[PDB]
Amino acid sequence: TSILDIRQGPKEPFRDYVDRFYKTLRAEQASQEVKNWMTETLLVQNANPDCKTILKALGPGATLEEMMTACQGV
Amino acid sequence: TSILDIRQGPKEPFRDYVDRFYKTLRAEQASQEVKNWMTETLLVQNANPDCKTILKALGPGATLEEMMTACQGV
Amino acid sequence: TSILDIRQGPKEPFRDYVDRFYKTLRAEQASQEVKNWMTETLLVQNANPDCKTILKALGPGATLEEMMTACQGV
Amino acid sequence: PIVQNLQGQMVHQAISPRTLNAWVKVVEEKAFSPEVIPMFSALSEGATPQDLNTMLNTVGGHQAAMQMLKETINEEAAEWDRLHPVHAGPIAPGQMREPRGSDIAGTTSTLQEQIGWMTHNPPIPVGEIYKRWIILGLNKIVRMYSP
Amino acid sequence: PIVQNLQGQMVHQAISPRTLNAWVKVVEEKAFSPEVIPMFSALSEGATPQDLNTMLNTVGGHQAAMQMLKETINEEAAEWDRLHPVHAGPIAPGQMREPRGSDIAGTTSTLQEQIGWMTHNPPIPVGEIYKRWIILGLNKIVRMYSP
Amino acid sequence: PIVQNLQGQMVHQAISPRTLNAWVKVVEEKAFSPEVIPMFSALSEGATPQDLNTMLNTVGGHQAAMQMLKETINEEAAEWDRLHPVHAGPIAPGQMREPRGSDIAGTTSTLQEQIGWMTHNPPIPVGEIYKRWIILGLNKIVRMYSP
Repeated sequence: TSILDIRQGPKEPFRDYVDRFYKTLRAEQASQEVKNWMTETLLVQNANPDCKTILKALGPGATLEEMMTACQGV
Repeated sequence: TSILDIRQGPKEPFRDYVDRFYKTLRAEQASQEVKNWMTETLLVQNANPDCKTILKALGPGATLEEMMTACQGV
Repeated sequence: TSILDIRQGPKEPFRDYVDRFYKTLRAEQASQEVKNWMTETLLVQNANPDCKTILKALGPGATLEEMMTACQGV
Repeated sequence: PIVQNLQGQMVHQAISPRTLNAWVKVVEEKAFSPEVIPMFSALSEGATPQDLNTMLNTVGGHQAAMQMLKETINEEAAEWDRLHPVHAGPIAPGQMREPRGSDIAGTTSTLQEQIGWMTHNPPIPVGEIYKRWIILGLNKIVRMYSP
Repeated sequence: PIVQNLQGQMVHQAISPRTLNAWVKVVEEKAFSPEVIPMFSALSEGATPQDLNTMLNTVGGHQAAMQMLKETINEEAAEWDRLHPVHAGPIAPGQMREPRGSDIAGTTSTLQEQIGWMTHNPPIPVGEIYKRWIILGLNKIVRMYSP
Repeated sequence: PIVQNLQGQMVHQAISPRTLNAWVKVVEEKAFSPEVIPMFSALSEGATPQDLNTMLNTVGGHQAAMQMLKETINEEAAEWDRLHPVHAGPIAPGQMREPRGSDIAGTTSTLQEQIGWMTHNPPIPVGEIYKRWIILGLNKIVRMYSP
């Protein structure tokens, strides 16, 4: 399965999705800079509308514990 | 559970009771002399009437194999 | 789960609650003095009314075996 | 632990994983039962304080008991400090320092320090002092946890 | 790991498969539970950075946590480089080079280099520096993964 | 593998059955998962080409992958021969012959020859050259077998 095919379900907790992401990211062998680009970009983009909304409110500069606690009720 | 709370059932084999006794006696830490006193005293006292009757007939000086074979049919 | 969220049920034995407390206290990393403060304070405070009543009668200076034997019938 | 090597000296060697796991499994299976104390005693043969904290810290579950033990270990340690006062004047260059309750509990001492005391001549049995505190605290637990 | 041989020198020996598997099994069974940290600490006794990356790289699952740890290891490493600047002028022929955050993380150093630093006199405890970063990052994880 | 003996020389010793079985079990359980590569790397510490063919030949199952790897090993070997031409004139009596791709793959060389190259001064790391080919071919597999 390709990294672009990794997406969050409509009922799937973000948490279970983030695990899937760094597992697939774990099978990507690209430069770190590209993998940083993938992190800030693709993760949020394939996140579900309800959490996506939430993550837009965190702004930039956000870290994984704060994202992970931010989308917990969703 | 306290050692005073160890008693023989009305249908319980003595054998299963004697096992319970030296297990609980195994969790008592008292002087040996006191534990000897407990042995000759409490064991018979909380034994059931049918076996109790039997044990009274063995008299004093009795040892565990003879008590254990004495109350076997009970 | 946070340490403030640890509370004793209305039918839950204290014992099962005290186990939960030092497990969660085991995941707190605070200074010992603060953790001492948590011990004397929060434990009793989130204890149920029936045992809470009991613990108030032990007074201060009390140790865990005496608290644990004090709220046993509750 | 500190074991004797083939050459005829006392050197430290690490404790084994299936020893570790055997300690875990005992606790899992027999909880507070009295057989735990001889069992402990055998598996603590030649053990350091450091290894004894490792064994206590690696427990899961029975946290009320684990706290009661801790508090017994500190009481017994407080008592060590009380009974044995610190000694007169500065520490000699030619000598190594006397232990406190917290060195016996392994807390304030380093491994090399724990090996200095035990391997040196006369040797001091800081394992056996902690061992009694553990066994004493084990009696407290056993007596309480009797139903 | 780097262990002491019978002859009385410190030499490298490989870590054992049932040690490896015991590391695996701990992670399988107790995931983020606190007992993992003393457990880690025991199984990391005398371990190299190289062996510590081996242990981290051999994890399966919990990839969000594994990434959080990585990023903590690099932060702690960035901090090593910040706090300890490089030293004045060229490296002496008679001496060996000071480590950076990435040598501590094992990344820029070779094994023989990791053995030079630890076995040499004075020795430098690059294991124990990485160990704190691992334990610190373990606290971060434990605190987050509390529910 | 070729290991260092107590006397202080490098001698060959055979690999252990529960090492063999641990290799088998990894493959059984984690198939093409990435953790297989560090795992491999640890269990290949000090290993010969001969031992590496033994490990590859003892696989059961995943024969499409095993063939893809073989064909990668031969490609990487063909590339070794290309990049490193044979040397000028006849082989010296005082010296031992340079390896080819097939000596690295273990095929055209004998064990004593594999020990000559590795133990001799300078030593040549024919294990590490095959190891990269294995790891490279492992990447090919991992990337394909991603779904």
